[PDB]
Amino acid sequence: TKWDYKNKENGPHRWDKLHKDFEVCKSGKSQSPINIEHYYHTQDLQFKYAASKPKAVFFTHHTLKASFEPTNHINYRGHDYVLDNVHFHAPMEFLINNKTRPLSAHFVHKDAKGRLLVLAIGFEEGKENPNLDPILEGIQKKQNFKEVALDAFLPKSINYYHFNGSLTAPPCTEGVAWFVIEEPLEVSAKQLAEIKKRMKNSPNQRPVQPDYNTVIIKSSAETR
Amino acid sequence: KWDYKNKENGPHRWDKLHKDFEVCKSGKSQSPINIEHYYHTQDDLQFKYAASKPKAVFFTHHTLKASFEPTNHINYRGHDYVLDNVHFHAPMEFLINNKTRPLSAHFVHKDAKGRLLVLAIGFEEGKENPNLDPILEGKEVALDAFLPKSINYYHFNGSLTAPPCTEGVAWFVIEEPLEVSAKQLAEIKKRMKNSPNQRPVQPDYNTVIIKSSAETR
Ligand SMILES: [Cl-]
Ligand SMILES: [Cl-]
Ligand SMILES: [Zn+2]
Ligand SMILES: [Zn+2]
Repeated sequence: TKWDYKNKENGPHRWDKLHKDFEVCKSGKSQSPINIEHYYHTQDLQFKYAASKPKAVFFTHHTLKASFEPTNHINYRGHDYVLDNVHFHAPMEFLINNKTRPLSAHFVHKDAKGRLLVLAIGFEEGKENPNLDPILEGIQKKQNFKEVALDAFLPKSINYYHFNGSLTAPPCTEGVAWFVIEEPLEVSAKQLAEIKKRMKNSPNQRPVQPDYNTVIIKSSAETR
Repeated sequence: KWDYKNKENGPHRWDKLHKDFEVCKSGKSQSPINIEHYYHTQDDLQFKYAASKPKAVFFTHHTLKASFEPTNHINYRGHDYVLDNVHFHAPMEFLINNKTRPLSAHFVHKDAKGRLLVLAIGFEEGKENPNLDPILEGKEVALDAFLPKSINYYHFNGSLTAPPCTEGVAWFVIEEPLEVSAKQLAEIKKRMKNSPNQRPVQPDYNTVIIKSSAETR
């Protein structure tokens, strides 16, 4: 009974069935991901990202993950959150106005209390991405892992939909603070393809979930 | 049987009372909460309210409740939630920027998908309020008159404030208080048996709250 995104006995349709920890995958009223169609415009969020060497780059639970030493942070409303990892989904899991991207990255953060702030940004096919370099190369070796350009990773000025949701994979824990960033980065078709290859050419995209009038704001901030 | 006392059958122990109530503890979007940080917007709510005779006016589970035939609605984002009842709380369960009110009413709605939309308004002891009377003596209720013409509200995602504490509830909490007379305040509260039915503020996992304005009529 190991969960996956395959439409068989162990898919998303049935995560709630595989363990009793996963019940909130079906019973939960703030589940991710969803379609960002309806939101509110408006006017808080501070980025402390230094280029860092991963403490490890690996395949786990259908995703490609880079973990970090807790030297990086996000500050949202005085509360502080440290970057734990960056992992990937193909295709992108959240949908902005029913538009799909081929890939997205998730910058998971935690506070000392374990509350999560997750940061989602999407990828489209095109220009080669410098910043992917140490991850594609870091995954081939357990290495003195080369640094990732975190401060340079996502746009300086950014527009996002902030809302509360859940983890997008079991155990689908809610209370998660989602910041989904409208502007996609580009990725080489080769770059994209080996990422897909390295996630075992098998998509790790949870289906959009029942939305119970989720209150979404669209806003702006600066990430440098 | 659940209560609001600081003893053994209370809010800090509601989940323990049944398995269905376990979300009361484990939930990550429980209500009430204190409305302190919020976004501002300049962008959707249509009231189809009518003076309506109550199908029943009764006390259930610590509250004063008036139920209705499914003839009143609220339109939100192209869906229509129908009104089932209004009930009261003393004191007011939700807080706005830390301010407290002696009483509140909740207007409970359901859509086609069963999704909840609940409206809360605060009261302040002042002038005799006409709209309470049809309830208090129990008369049609002037739903059309009950709420201010123009409202500033807070909107967010929470839950029922009483067992089973279900989530996915679309709260609209109106800043502008209505008035109530002390003769109304005593009588209504004593119909509530001088047991304050106000659930304590729950943990707040960074609830995304918007401030907006609307016309109720
Ligand atoms: Cl995503
Ligand atoms: Cl209230
Ligand atoms: Zn993810
Ligand atoms: Zn209530």
